[PDB]
Amino acid sequence: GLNIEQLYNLLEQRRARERALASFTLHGLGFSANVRIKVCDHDDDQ
Amino acid sequence: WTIPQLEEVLKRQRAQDRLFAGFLLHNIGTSADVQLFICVATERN
Repeated sequence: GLNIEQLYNLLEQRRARERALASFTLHGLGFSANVRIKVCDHDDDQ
Repeated sequence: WTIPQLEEVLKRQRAQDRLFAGFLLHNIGTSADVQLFICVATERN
């Protein structure tokens, strides 16, 4: 239900949002596969 | 503590229940310590 102007306004309002991204550098291993990713607290040290 | 007054103490020690951990060990080449840790549920650390 969104026209050109509608998706336009959506894109400008979306450009201002602040996001957390995962950057991926993948290549393929000769077979289709999936990766599940999880976040955890910054505890690098019961 | 000389001989005749510690057997009752040993009996008292054995009377109360205790916990334990068992080990089977052999020669590893160099004398070294062993460190044990006790993980508990909550993830797990």
